[PDB]
Amino acid sequence: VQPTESIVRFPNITNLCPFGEVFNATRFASVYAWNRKRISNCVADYSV
Amino acid sequence: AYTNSFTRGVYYPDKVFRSSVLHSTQDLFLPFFSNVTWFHANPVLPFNDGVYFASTEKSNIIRGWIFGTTLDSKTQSLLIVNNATNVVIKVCEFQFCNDPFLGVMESEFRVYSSANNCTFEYVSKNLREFVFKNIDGYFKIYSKHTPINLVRDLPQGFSALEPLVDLPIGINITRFQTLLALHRSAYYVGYLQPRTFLLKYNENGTITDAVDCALDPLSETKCTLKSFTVEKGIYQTSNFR
Amino acid sequence: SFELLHAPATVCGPKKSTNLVKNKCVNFNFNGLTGTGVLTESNKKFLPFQQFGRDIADTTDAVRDPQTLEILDITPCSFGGVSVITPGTNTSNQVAVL
Amino acid sequence: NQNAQALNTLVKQLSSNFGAISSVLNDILSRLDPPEAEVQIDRLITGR
Ligand SMILES: *[C@@H]1O[C@H](CO)[C@@H](O)[C@H](O)[C@H]1NC(C)=O
Ligand SMILES: *[C@@H]1O[C@H](CO)[C@@H](O)[C@H](O)[C@H]1NC(C)=O
Ligand SMILES: *[C@@H]1O[C@H](CO)[C@@H](O)[C@H](O)[C@H]1NC(C)=O
Repeated sequence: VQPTESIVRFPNITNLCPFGEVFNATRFASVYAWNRKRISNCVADYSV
Repeated sequence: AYTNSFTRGVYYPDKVFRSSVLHSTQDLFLPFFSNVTWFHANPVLPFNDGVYFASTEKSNIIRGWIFGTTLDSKTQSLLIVNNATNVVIKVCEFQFCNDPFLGVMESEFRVYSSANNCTFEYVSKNLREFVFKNIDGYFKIYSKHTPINLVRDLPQGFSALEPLVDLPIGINITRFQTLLALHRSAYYVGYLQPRTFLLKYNENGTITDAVDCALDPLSETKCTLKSFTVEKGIYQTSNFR
Repeated sequence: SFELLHAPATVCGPKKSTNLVKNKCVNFNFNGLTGTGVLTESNKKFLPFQQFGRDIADTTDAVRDPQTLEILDITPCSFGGVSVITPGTNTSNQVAVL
Repeated sequence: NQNAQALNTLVKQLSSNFGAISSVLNDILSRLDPPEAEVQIDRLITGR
């Protein structure tokens, strides 16, 4: 018999690497003094 | 002081479930019948390839640990502690201050005095034992609880060390420290080496017995036959060089 | 600015899962564990946590789905040879197959 | 006993890489370009 179809299954989505305070933030910085906020262990949703 | 670690310090090499096969592995284990360097209730101890930490108390006086590679200044350093409740883990490169012994009523605040570019955070008659390993930037912890009645000796018996957590922090730990809760007005330590064992399983749960097949000739013979029972006869085990 | 260090990767993208299927020959992939076989619910319980059970001859035969924590069973997809039963070409041409 | 032991050490040999990258084919298949993965696949085929 042959495989009907291929399936992949992975655990739930954890903390979503908050980008709302980086893109949808209120006040940005000036060029000569720029922020360097670094992300860490989480899932990055580059599709959005 | 010194004592003998009879048959303690056995964890699960991996997460696989095995029904009843008597499986033989090869990993870093605490050798059977070795000295532990047990203390009283505490200098720095070298973290070579992993340690076995055990504690016997009746009151919640033993507290978390501090790890590192230089233990002086400006380097990556693990720091696991515990208050009255909600165990907090704080694992970052920073200027850790000293050895903050806890001072007891509930009024206990002497921990640290420095903060810098932290990289990780976490907020959440008995025998508690732990195993710490530093493999490929992963820090694995195994833990188990065991009720006891005598507290001046290390009890006899077997218990597997179910995995607790894992952390991806890349670090090369070399020494560590321990924390107590002395008032204001007994922990075991052992090292572990690459060995070979014959963990049992029982299809209804977990490991029930093991044999270190490098200790004595019967261990080697059992390890060869892959069974805990040996029948009368002569068995060729290994070579002598 | 993505960066690559000797430390293990921590920030990595999401993986799209799918609704599992039972009682069919499929290609499974559970957190890297792949292969094929018929998926069936188990009559056995692992532990408060275990990922995948093996057996003698170190074959993977029991896994748990990391959404409902339910242990499943892996059975190889049906295979076997076919045999031809014939009474002789001169006698007749009827054929039974096994 | 001998027949079962031989048939068991036969199927246990499937988890040996014979000096290749891995024992499983589906990982060396989807982790290398075909032209060099041919060498690994051949080196595993010979051992099996
Ligand atoms: C522990 O070391 C001492 C010497 O330092 C030795 O006499 C003793 O036999 C050792 N313990 C074991 C269990 O070998
Ligand atoms: C073994 O399994 C049975 C049910 O299959 C269960 O009743 C029993 O408690 C188990 N033994 C343990 C958990 O020691
Ligand atoms: C087989 O076929 C030949 C010619 O077709 C015939 O002479 C012979 O009797 C046959 N034998 C049997 C057993 O059918």
